Amino acid sequence: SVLTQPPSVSVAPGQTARITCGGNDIGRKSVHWNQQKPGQAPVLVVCYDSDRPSGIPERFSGSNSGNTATLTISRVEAGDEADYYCQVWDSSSDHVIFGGGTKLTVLGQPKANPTVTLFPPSSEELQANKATLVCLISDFYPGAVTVAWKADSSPVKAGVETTTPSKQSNNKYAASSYLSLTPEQWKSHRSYSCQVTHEGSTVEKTVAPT
Amino acid sequence: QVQLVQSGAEVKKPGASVKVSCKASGYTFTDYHINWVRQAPGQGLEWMGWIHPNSGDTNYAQKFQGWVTMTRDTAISTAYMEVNGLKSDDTAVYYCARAGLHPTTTEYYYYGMDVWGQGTTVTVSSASFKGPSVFPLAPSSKSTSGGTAALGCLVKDYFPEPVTVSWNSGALTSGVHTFPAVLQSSGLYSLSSVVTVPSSSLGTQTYICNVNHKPSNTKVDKKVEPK
Repeated sequence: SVLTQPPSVSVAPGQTARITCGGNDIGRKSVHWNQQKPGQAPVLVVCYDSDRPSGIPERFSGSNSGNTATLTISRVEAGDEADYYCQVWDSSSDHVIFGGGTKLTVLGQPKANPTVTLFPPSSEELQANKATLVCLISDFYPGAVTVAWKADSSPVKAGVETTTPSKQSNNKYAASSYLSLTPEQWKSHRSYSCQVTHEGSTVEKTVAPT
Repeated sequence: QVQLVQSGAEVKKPGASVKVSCKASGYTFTDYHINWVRQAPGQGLEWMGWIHPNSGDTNYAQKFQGWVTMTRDTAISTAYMEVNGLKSDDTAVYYCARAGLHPTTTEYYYYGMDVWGQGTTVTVSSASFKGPSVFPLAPSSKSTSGGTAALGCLVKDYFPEPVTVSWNSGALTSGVHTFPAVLQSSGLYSLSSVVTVPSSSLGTQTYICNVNHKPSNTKVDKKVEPK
């Protein structure tokens, strides 16, 4: 049994956000909804499909029928930006199941495209029998980004480490991604590329040995 | 009020075991299930199981049965989660949660979670206290405005946080961008700091990043040349 949630929803303040939780015969189950902010533990915002817990604004409303449960947040405020999880009990497996989670983005400023800076491994690091590619991403909004690395036109997922976006002094976001290689890996390929995808657009930079 | 008080952050080496606690207050401990949920960094919530403090009955999730153990001590209103054979992919925040959402029908006889603990961070790593290696990020102008260049310093594989970086002993602050550290599978941290400077100045002016890692008593003043 699996609950399907859209990975992300974006709205402007004052608009209404709708987060779906797809599951077979989920209308027969009682759905609870959790809100989690960064530096928050999960908090109940909807219980029993549509009931409103204590202290939760009436803007938070849920519904459930058929194969879809929906969390509806009216008059969205900036404080509503969070990850939302639907939860269900699957009696056939005796498992509590969470949805994959939906990140609700509240758009508080116009979109800003990322600036990507890619550094090759230094000669000094190679002499230490290591090689690190540094991909620096800055000046983007919203603060959600996905990084992919390639080599000679081929995906690379081993050795990739990416930070989550963090706010800059100018209130845009920044992030960084590192690719750890051996000296031979770096020296054997044409080139490596850092591919940064943001809001349906991608910026790719490429470096090559010597 | 109803609260669950969880134990503090843990740093474990691979292969070890860890036992985190969840103490109830503001309600009767034996009245509700305690559920356990873990969340790897940047991932979603992952249900591990529940225990009923009254009977001690357990319900282990498929993914966690056999290598975790849920227990409880009703005398001190505390539940425990023990994770064995720790691996790097066991790095997560481990939550406990009270099952205060009683069922409304005997059709769907399930007690759902209402109040959550604040979580216990467990980081599994071969990491010890370690000073960083500092490497130069030689100047390039491919992603900066016209007539300017970006150069930097890679501060690699240190533990624990923090590392502070200045430039030319504080004389250089304008156009400095120090990115927050990444935490890697090794459990070691790495960060980068870049400064955007005039291209003409590369022959005239010396650029030094001043790296300070107090927890290991390491300082490096790395000069960054155009190469």
